[PDB]
Amino acid sequence: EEKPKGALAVILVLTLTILVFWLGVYAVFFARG
Amino acid sequence: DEHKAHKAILAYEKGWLAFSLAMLFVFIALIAYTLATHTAGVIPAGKLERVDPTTVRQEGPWADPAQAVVQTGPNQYTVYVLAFAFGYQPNPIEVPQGAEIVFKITSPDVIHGFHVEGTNINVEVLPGEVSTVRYTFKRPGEYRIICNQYCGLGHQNMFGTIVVKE
Amino acid sequence: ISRVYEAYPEKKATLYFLVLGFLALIVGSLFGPFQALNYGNVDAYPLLKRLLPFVQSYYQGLTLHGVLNAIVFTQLFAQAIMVYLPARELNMRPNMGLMWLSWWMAFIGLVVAALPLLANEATVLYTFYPPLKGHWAFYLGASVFVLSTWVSIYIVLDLWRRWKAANPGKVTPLVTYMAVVFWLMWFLASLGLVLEAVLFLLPWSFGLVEGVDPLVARTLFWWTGHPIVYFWLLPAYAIIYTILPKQAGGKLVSDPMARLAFLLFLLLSTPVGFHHQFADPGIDPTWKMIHSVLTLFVAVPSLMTAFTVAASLEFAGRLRGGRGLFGWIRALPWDNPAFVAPVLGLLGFIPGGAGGIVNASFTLDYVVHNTAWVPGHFHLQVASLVTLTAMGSLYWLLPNLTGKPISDAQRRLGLAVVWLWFLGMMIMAVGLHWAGLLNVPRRAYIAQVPDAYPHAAVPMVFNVLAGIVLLVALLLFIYGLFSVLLSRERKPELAEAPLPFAEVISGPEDRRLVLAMDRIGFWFAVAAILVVLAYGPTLVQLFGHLNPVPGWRLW
Ligand code: HAS
Ligand code: HEM
Ligand code: CUA
Ligand SMILES: [Cu+2]
Ligand SMILES: [Xe]
Ligand SMILES: [Xe]
Ligand SMILES: [Xe]
Repeated sequence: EEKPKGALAVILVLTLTILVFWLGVYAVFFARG
Repeated sequence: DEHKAHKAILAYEKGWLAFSLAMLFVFIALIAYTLATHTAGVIPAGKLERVDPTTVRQEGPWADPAQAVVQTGPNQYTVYVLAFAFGYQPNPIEVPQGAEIVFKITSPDVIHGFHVEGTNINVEVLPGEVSTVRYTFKRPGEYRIICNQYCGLGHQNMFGTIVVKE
Repeated sequence: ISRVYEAYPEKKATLYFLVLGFLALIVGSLFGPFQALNYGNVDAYPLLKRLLPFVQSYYQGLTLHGVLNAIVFTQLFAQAIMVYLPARELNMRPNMGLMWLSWWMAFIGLVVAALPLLANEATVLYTFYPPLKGHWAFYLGASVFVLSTWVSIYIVLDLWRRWKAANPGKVTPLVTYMAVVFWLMWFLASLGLVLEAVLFLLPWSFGLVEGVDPLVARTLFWWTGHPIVYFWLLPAYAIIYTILPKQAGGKLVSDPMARLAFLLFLLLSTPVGFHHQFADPGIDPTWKMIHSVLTLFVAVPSLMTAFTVAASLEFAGRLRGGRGLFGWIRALPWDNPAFVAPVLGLLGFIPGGAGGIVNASFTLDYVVHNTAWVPGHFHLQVASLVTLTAMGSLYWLLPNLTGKPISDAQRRLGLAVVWLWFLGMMIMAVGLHWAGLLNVPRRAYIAQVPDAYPHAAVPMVFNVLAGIVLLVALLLFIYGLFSVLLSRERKPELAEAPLPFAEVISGPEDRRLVLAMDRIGFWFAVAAILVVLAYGPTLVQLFGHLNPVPGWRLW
């Protein structure tokens, strides 16, 4: 049919989870420096 | 339909790929950043520094625990630490705040971990090798060292102590 | 007494691999709940000790857990899937002499290594890091066990070569493509362990030498030690790409995307081991940075996968009457555990991978290294995605191989098993990651020092919960697995059914792209040069300055 809205939605979630994890821990790294 | 879907999907796919690589490179940069700061001190020394684990506590920098700390700069102290089956030497390790502490840690038996609760010091300690890490405490006080690498039946109880003096 | 065995004898060998694999998963996983309670600050071990008297300590249990679950179960599942699937796709028969020799190697090797483990002679964990010295029959047993895969490599290379001959010019079929680059990858990967075992661990445990250099030993280990998890994963990916879309009522939306993913794994799976060695001495920081980069690249294949699969499930969902931006999700067959199991797996795989990419960022690793977080990370990866995939695939594979059908009762018990396992694993993953941020070390009998980690009060609750949930799930899995392997209901016609392979949507731009990727010999050689380049420099410098040290037994 058209644009894979659901697929995009999934990779969005994935993207966001990666960012909260990374930046989340990047934070803690400096907090412990 | 279906053949339409195909082009769309493969389109967005290349998009997603370009985006993903971009975000990965952003991480690559932010890592390279930390490697340029003071905080990169915790990265173990790259150079090989071989010692004999069976004579470590009989002759050398690790023999006498009363010789463990040694001022080696104007604001630099080298601490010779020994992680051994189920403890740390010296215990406690006593250091000044705001000084650069250079740890040189080894083991007379098996592999231990050297994890300083509250810091970025997290280094494996291998018998026959010196693990050299640098760190400057900012905050005072009671830092606990935890062994985080399975060493035997008393592993879970292998703690140590840092006293960083105000 | 099975004609179905006589045209498809590869069916029988496959079944032996699977059964042996699930038995190992059951035995290893018993220790799971106890280990979760332990991380909830509860000490259940006397109870275990009373049930299983041969169990001498927490650490013997954790050695059995790691070895039976992460090493044995996963390898036997790979062996079964990445030999059988390509064989059924090509409709060829695998050299059956060699197939049954590979099953014996794995079985003899297992039993040889089981003895010392069960007898508390090898309480060194699944990573067996020198100087911790296990019994010789542990190292010999494992060697033989792993070498079994070398036979499997040969068998699939053979099948490939034979198919190539009977179809000159033709592009390798998808499943067979996956399995070929899969097994070649594993060959490259396995050299690190084999070098460690042949040069150090075997002579060492036989007496021939008194020492072993710990740094080189674990550098070689992690040569193999990373790609091996990809060795665990890719059989599940093979099923998720080429079987799941059919179970979901749709199609694989891209063949060449699936090949690309697997090619990238052949290329980047091995030369990334120093990510496991960030906290080690005597390895240059530069090389660690390099390996950290290559590791973030190895994430790309799984990023691709996540889109492609998602797309295929969306597509499936739509065909089924998929409503809006989330309609397709509800339209999928949540009544079929073959579908459910790996889909949930893939859910948990999002936090899973995000954790991994943290762990891969060099300096960030110092935050979480050797802490409860890392077990948090991998149960989302192997103990969830891979294992659920495996469990789920019982619902189509088992019938195919045995002809036994699957009652509606069993199919519903399945769903329960799968939801509990998944829910249990998620709860745990929060527990472990939280605890790991609070510095709680992994590989620790922390219930034996109750007052050591008071700040991890609330995540300890989660671990206790998980432990209970997952126990139930495990019990229901045993119940349900045997109920299926212990019935005498046999429709030979479903044993003769085709595997529910999914159809692939193709495009125009495929051809040239797919053709380039089929240049297997070239890509193999490139993969090997990468290993030489990533490991060569370092290894040469470690071997120039060996410093063996004596062994120790501290259990
Ligand atoms: C089988 C399980 C294994 C996988 C897979 C795995 C993946 C990675 N890991 Fe790892 N890991 C590390 C880095 C990574 C990276 C970068 C990845 C990547 O390959 C992961 C990429 C994954 C993604 C990028 C996610 C893609 C998500 C998908 C594809 C799901 C989409 C869902 C859909 C589509 C469903 C939608 C459904 C609907 C219904 C909408 C590092 C650091 O570099 C360490 C060392 C830590 C330390 O210091 O000790 C490490 C430690 C381990 C250990 C401990 C070893 C030990 O005992 O010492 C194990 C067992 C393990 C297993 C696994 N790990 N890992
Ligand atoms: C019954 C469900 C399971 C539960 C409740 C469970 C729980 C745990 C816990 C709490 C740990 C931490 C132990 C420690 O660090 O001291 C652990 C370790 C581990 N688990 Fe699981 N697990 C389960 C199933 C699995 C499965 C299916 C796999 C692989 C397919 C797996 C692989 C591993 C590995 C490799 C380790 C680490 C071994 C080591 O560090 O030596 N687990 N498990
Ligand atoms: Cu030293 Cu565990
Ligand atoms: Cu890895
Ligand atoms: Xe081994
Ligand atoms: Xe094994
Ligand atoms: Xe591993």
